[PDB]
Amino acid sequence: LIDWEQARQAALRLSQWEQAPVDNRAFRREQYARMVALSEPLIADYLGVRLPEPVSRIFVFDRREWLEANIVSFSQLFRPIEEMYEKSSKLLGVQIGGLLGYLAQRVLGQYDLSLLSAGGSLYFVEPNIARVQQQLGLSDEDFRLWITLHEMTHAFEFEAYPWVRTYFRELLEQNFALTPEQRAVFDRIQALMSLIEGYGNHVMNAVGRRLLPSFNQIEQQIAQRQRQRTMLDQMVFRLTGLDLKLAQYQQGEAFVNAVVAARGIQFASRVWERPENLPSMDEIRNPGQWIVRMDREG
Repeated sequence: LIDWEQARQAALRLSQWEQAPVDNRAFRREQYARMVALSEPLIADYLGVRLPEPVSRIFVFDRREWLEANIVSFSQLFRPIEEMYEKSSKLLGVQIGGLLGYLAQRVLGQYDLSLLSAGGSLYFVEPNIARVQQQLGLSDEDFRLWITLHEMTHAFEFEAYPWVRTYFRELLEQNFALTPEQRAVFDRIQALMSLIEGYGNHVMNAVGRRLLPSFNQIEQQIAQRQRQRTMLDQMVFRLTGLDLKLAQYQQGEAFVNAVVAARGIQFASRVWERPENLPSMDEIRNPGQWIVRMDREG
């Protein structure tokens, strides 16, 4: 159905990788290596869980490397559509590859795209990271530590609780089985993505604040880039056949801030015990409902 080699070429060219080579890969690897060595522990302690596999490797990517490493995983997001097609391919490849090449000049790291996030290492696309830092007049050190913290947080959220990816893979299979039925699926995927961001943004405030003097500055400046990441993450879902709609922000963050204010981090950590403990989109809009439901458990 899709010519993936046309797509690959289209992606490589639109990414304009040649114009954004990584400078000083050597000291950047040093920087990230030590920022993760610090990060993992601080996050492990705050969340009371460890990674099944400590982050023992880190990769500093340019746009070309990001593409070479993600194109197969990307195409595979289309398997449900390409099989279902069996039971122009060039022009499709041009469009999908184009969109992917576009993503290559905006992605900053490992967990920017949920469908690609579905262990033992982390990568950073330093070129785009450097361009954002400078366009926002931010601190070299502070922004990259901010990014590392954000990155490690999501690694924990996706890997510290084994059921998360299983449950995420479950939800994907569900959707493809074909209505209030499909909406239930979207509702769940949407609520999971929301909690992952909100809980992740909560850990940022609690661990990143103590270590980033420009923290307030960054959160302010990065605001629009976050709105952007959300739109592109959603775009990837619709492209592959999940015409759902992600939630802005605060929606999932205010949920967590609310309950944490109302009962503490330990209580709020209950959302990580099982898929059933994740709030519905409704509960995210009204945490109270969730707090009550968790109370009735046991």
